[PDB]
Amino acid sequence: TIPAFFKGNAPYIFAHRGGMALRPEQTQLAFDYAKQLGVDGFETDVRLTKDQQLIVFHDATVDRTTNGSGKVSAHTLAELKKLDAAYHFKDINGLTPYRGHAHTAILTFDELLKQYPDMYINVDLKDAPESYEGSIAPQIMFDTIAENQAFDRVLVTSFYKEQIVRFNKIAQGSVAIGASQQEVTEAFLKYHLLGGRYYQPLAQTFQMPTHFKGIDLTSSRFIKWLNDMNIIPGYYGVNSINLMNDLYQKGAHTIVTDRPDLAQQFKQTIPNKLEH
Ligand SMILES: O=P([O-])(O)O
Ligand SMILES: O=P([O-])(O)O
Ligand SMILES: [Cl-]
Repeated sequence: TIPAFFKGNAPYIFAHRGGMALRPEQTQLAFDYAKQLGVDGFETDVRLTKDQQLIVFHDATVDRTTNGSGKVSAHTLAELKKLDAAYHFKDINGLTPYRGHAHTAILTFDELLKQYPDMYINVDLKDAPESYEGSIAPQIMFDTIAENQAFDRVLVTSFYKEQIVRFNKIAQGSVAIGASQQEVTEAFLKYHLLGGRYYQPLAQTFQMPTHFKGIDLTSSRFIKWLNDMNIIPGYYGVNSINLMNDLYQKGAHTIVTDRPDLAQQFKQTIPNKLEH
């Protein structure tokens, strides 16, 4: 029943929102470029539309990344598909080189799965649990994974524990899920009480920044401790090749980067036989 999300013996390199430092976030321009640069998959976010479709999108509103305004939840997919989601992407010249160009439209999560069937998906359920969108997004996420037979290549997580809990109740463990902040806290407590003999029953992925408020989270013993706890350590915001190799060597299993160019460099360094 447990999905074989992790295959081979190499950590997965994910492009942050498709590689948002180099191309307009969440667009085909970004996903195509990151895939060409050799990433193993895409980290991304989903928001629910007025007509209850999951789009690949970060903010609650379209203002920051498009020429439109207002909540995703107040727009139909049809209305959202008319927008230019590269409208505000600026290069270091200050130009907006992709505004008005092809392949700049908002993607649905369904067409992300169909269009990139070889990519692993690391997806964040963004709508809040107390919102209407949050109450139905986990089911629609599962329905989307199921109709595309993508159970073994999608990792579903959320900032909100209740969204993970809602999704996992529907998926019944058939899709890999992220470890919530509260779940890891409970794990540290059970560890201290029971001694080193404790370990989480089901392996879940705990994605961390490499640092928080001056605290370095990349210690070799911490990563080993989490692996000992049956917690899958992962990191985001990894934007140097030395840090990528360091986390690979220490036992991290997922790595989200804003610079998908590093993926190609990382993979030429590892043997081909470690990949599946
Ligand atoms: O997709 P993120 O930026 O919320 O991690
Ligand atoms: O605002 P986020 O990207 O930290 O969720
Ligand atoms: Cl609009």
